[PDB]
Amino acid sequence: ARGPKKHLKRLAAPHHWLLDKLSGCYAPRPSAGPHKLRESLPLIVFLRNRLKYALNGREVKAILMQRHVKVDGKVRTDTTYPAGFMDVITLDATNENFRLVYDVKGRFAVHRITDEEASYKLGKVKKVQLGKKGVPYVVTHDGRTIRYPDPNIKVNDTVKIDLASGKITDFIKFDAGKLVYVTGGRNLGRIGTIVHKERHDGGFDLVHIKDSLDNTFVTRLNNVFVIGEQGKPYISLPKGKGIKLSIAEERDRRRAQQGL
Amino acid sequence: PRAPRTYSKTYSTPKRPYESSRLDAELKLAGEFGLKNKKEIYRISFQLSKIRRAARDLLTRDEKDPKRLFEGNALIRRLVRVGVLSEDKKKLDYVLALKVEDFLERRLQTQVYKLGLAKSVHHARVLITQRHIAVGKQIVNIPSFMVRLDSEKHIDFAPTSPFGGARPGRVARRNAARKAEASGE
RNA sequence: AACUUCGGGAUAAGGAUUGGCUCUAAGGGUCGAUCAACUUAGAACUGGUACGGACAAGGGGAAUCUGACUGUCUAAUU
RNA sequence: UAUCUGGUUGAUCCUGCCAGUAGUCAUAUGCUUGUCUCAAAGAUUAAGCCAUGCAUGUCUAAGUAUAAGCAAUUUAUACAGUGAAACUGCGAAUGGCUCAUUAAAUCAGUUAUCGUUUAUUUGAUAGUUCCUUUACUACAUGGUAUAACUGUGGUAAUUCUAGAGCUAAUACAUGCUUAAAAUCUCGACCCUUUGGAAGAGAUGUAUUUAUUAGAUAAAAAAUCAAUGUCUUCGGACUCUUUGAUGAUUCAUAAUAACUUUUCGAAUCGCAUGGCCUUGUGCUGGCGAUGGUUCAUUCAAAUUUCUGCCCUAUCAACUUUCGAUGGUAGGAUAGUGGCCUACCAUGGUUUCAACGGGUAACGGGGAAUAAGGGUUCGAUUCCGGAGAGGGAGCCUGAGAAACGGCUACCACAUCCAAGGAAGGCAGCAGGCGCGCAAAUUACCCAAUCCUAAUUCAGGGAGGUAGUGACAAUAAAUAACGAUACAGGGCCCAUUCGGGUCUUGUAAUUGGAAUGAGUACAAUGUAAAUACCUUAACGAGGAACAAUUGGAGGGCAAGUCUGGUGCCAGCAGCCGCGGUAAUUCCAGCUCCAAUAGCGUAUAUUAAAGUUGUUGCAGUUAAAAAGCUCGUAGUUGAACUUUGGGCCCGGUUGGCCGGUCGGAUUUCCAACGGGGCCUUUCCUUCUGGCUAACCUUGAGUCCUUGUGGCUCUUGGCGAACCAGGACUUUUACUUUGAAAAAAUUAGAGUGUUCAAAGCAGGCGUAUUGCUCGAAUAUAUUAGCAUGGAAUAAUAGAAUAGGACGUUUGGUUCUAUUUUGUUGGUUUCUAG
RNA sequence: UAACUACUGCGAAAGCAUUUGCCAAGGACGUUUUCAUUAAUCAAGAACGAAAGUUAGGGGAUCGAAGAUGAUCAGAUACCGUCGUAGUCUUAACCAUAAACUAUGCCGACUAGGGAUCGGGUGCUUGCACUCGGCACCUUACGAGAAAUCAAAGUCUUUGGGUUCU
RNA sequence: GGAGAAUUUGGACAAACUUGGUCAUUUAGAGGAACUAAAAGUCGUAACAAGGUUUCCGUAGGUGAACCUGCGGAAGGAUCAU
Ligand SMILES: [K+]
Ligand SMILES: [K+]
Ligand SMILES: [Mg+2]
Ligand SMILES: [Mg+2]
Ligand SMILES: [Mg+2]
Ligand SMILES: [Mg+2]
Ligand SMILES: [Mg+2]
Ligand SMILES: [Mg+2]
Ligand SMILES: [Mg+2]
Ligand SMILES: [Mg+2]
Ligand SMILES: [Mg+2]
Ligand SMILES: [Mg+2]
Ligand SMILES: [Mg+2]
Ligand SMILES: [Mg+2]
Ligand SMILES: [Mg+2]
Ligand SMILES: [Mg+2]
Ligand SMILES: [Mg+2]
Ligand SMILES: [Mg+2]
Ligand SMILES: [Mg+2]
Ligand SMILES: [Mg+2]
Ligand SMILES: [Mg+2]
Repeated sequence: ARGPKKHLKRLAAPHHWLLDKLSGCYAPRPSAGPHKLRESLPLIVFLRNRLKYALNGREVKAILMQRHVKVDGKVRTDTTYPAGFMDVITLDATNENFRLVYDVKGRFAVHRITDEEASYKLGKVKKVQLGKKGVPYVVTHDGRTIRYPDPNIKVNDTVKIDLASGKITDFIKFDAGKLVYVTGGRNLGRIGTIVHKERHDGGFDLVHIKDSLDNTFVTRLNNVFVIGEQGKPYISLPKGKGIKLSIAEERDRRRAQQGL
Repeated sequence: PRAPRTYSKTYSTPKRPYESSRLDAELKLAGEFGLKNKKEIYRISFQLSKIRRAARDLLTRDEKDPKRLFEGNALIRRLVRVGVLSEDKKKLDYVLALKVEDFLERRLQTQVYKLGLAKSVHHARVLITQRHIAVGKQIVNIPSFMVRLDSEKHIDFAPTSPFGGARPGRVARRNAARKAEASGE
């Protein structure tokens, strides 16, 4: 329609932001940025809707223009900045550091982390190819170009990133036995060990994933994200740890809390 | 360009409108429970129908099925909570065999009458709309209100209004004034 | 186009093109050589946009009366 | 949430329709209307026409201030604060509206770009610019040319502008800048040496072409183009560098040149520090804007597969002048008949092409709903198209833009008649059209969007007004005691004891109340209204419920008066001609009720469209008869049975505390692997994990409830490799199929429709559960099964397997130094 | 083309009846012959199709639309009566319809007794039985049907063998 | 000493207007000929009984009107019968 769209209607928003239907008509349209639109969480959502610090979209700007909040160690003044998976939101006041990571329902958790952990983030490597003057580089899932990587690093490997420097500290090869975070689909937010990979040339590779309670499931390779070795998560995981209980089993765990 | 606000019809009119056997049996219920309209009866027939439809659709499915186990127990507990379904019957089969009067017996209007308080269903409707009776803390002025079995003890006259306490009304405060000024000079 | 005896109506109606020059292509005969006609189609260029340049050479359509048609007669008013 | 009833007859059983009945986020209309919440609303006809107003502009510490503007109180002879104007930048391509066009088009799901462009965001990324590098060329910083502004003017008239004079830049146009090194060509000089070397030039990036690298299937050396090792010297003769993809001429890097030669910061704020050579020396922080390329994100464009309503009173269509394909070019961001030239004769179609119609924008969805269906979808989300009709186009990353321009056409405005200015299918409003639809209101407070941007702007949007579209809840009375008819049982004397209480009286009592009006709070941008609440506000004549009926279908009167086949009623059957159960009325009664009726459409009823599931002797309907192509359909037959073994899942059996537990066993039901004349793709290195490999045997519940590891192992436990693999249908599981809507869990919105909230504390500086889940095929994708149904195979054997045994045909790996020439042994 | 002539035959139906030749055709039966799914039903498209009717030659006895004509009758250009054109027959072309009817599509399977009869075959004790294939018929109704009725009009709410048409 | 206005050649794109052609959709019309309401009027009496000539089908001719007649069918006939 003549050129790019600047609005987003509240119903056409991502469901996983959990915006109320009545209060509004539009919803905050993510600016262009590191993450894809439907996979992001605008800061205005994070501040106002999720943490309950701001009450309006004016107050979100009041907070952003003080230059408190910083995403991956750099200050941002954009209400609709597209923060996404593995990003570190650091507030100076409070001294709360959070990492955006999916709970099991497939929604961004309020996952508070220690100040040590906030030094780094993981990065799924998307493409690895040779740049100008023969200099090799990798491309992470948040679109960071990193030049001069370890030649062991191939596509689909995760890569630990220093943030301050923005350099590869360490990496994890994609193989059988590695822990995984599923970052899309029905099984968004589940955690589990890789079992084997199905090939399918000129198609979509699939990844069988066991979990701690011995429930297998398959996803597309595009939705998988390596996060460690077996029982050795590089980041801190949220409460649950990507388990997926039945609606029955969930309802039983409410009746423990119901006692009070 | 807002979101649509949803809404729903809460009742269903009967198919054939001058069936004499029905019309008699309806007025039996409007008398016993003191209901304004046939619409109040139709409301409860419609709520029963959705329940029975829900239970039939589960009994088609096998025992030891997730959706049956989950929603079956949820339907049962939801009825047991409001005291429509008794504590003995919790099979699912028993929720099907469940009459219209088994809902009527748990609404405020009748539950006021049955706990003393009024002396008639026709009085209870008045008391409720006149804002006298109150559930635990707050006033309820809706006779339709289904009492939830953990609230039946807590029904009493309000902290506001006469009977319970407070000022002695509007008519008394005029009728006290007229006798007082007549006696005095 | 109507209509039709299915033969017609019909050049229906209605449009476009046409010179000069310089080329190209195709179409044959006789023993790979050799000999030879005009026909047709195309392209470039060119001009006071002319050009079937004089001559030569249908106006057409919608209906009606009437005789079917070609044919014949009042040489000198039909 | 599986239902029927009235109407053909004298009566009957049928066929069969008509009529009834219920629903409709389904329109109109009639009568009627107290309250709370919620709220559609000029789509239908006319994508008809539009007066007026408004709907897009934008500024920070940080492009440009000599406003002859406001300040100033004293940060400044450059400026310095706050700032109209104008230049510059960005935006105005979003939003909102509408549904005219449009039927393989749009659109939906699903692919693709190894087929392309992409402002912006985010992440990377730039010592190589003078060319005589000893003439000049400022880099302590380069050139005019213009606005606003000041004057002088024109014009009837407009967001019209001329002439003259000033002056800025992150505008415009130029233009220096700063480390080594390596490698190549050129080559002075001497020396014919297996000769080598001054010093000369070039080497960023982008642009255009040509060329080159971008290896790889394992082990041997011959023979050297030899003329290069490394001097052990018989010339030991090694080690070399190679990323990604299923796949490339990919990325990337060279080589030779090319270019109306791209970019490589003459820019701006706030901090002011460190070295001393105290000159305005050298060096230096935080970050604004800018910029080449790559990546990213927001997109865009094209694109694969399958899917669309009625029509044969449309059967052939397309191909002159692109139809289908080929080659080359042109054009495009790029692919492609997209276009041009040349050549071929193709392409679609009874499995419905082509044509016509649509009161057709597609989809998510809606209504009705036993199951299956039928009908609707202008309309809140997504996609498309349009801005009176057509075409063209500038600007820009993005437009074939219309609150941009240009033209033609149609319509219409102002004029001093010379000319000028137009586009509500944005908001409101008007006219017209019609059965058919609201205020020329208030506001950026919420939602979010734009900008140079915490501030400005936004008829996007929100708030109220109008509003019986639809939906939720729900007043219009309640309770006494004599009263007055009795009925319940007990005094049963025939008096009736008013016995237990139920009705009816224009009989009398004290209570209760929000509808309304209204302090004041609350609410809100400001209100209004809810919610809360002082004060005030029911006696029945008033605060007074209606709309339709009373023969049947169908619930309710052969009650009174009127009319007399008239007036009128009557969906249908029928009533009415002087006792009208039917008309006009009164009374009484019925039904639904703040609603009820009517009209039209539609769904169910309709097994009266029939797949489920109708009918065809005679009710409507078997072709006059046979042949016949498509279509539909089509006999049986190919590993079956038996013996084993191992984990599973429920009930067990002692659920023993009426609720949950495990041993072996009783089973049932399912699942896998073996063996039985038993494809269980095949081989080629990763790795042999493991457990009949045993260097210390008895670590150890009934020898079937079993180990501390060494030594080739035994690779179906587990990855990429060539090697070739009959082909479908069907079905399982997975994945997918936006949100909203539907079903559905949780949650006392006072209940409810709703909503997505909420709930517990020491309520004094806080803890906590949530915002599930299911369905949605037809198509495509992955996966298990191999019944059913189709399909292929060895019959003139051109058949199968093969360590054979020759010919023949190419392929190239570690070597044989290394390129290269080059015969073999190999190895496929 | 009588009588013979029938609840008999043949043919896809329409239809087909004196004798004998000639020409091809066909069902059924018999078969320890042959091929091996070649089939069933069929939009489109085709062949054949009573009578009447049409065009042009032949023929033209009889009957006979029209018409003439005598009765009847209120009328009677109707029935009845006497004549009579086309027609009735044939050759070459057309036409494409009928109560073209069993008012019953075709193919396949199954469900129940009976005797007659036509064609072929087999056994015989030579006129009877069995058999396949035909035209039908009688009884019952298991079933079916609104009923009349129906051995198919059955095996349909216990609803599905295949397929065309309406 | 390079920008650069009017103007102008050829080109593609191409509105719009004449003009025929074609398809679709509405609509006027003297007069004509039907149909229905429709059952009542006029004239007959064709059908229903052997409906007074059994009825009906196809066809062909006749004609105030129903109808009548020929040829060939059918029974749905007034005969299941020698
Ligand atoms: K003549
Ligand atoms: K009744
Ligand atoms: Mg738009
Ligand atoms: Mg003519
Ligand atoms: Mg002509
Ligand atoms: Mg003449
Ligand atoms: Mg003369
Ligand atoms: Mg090409
Ligand atoms: Mg339309
Ligand atoms: Mg729509
Ligand atoms: Mg429309
Ligand atoms: Mg308009
Ligand atoms: Mg547009
Ligand atoms: Mg335009
Ligand atoms: Mg406009
Ligand atoms: Mg616009
Ligand atoms: Mg029927
Ligand atoms: Mg046919
Ligand atoms: Mg016929
Ligand atoms: Mg008669
Ligand atoms: Mg008769």
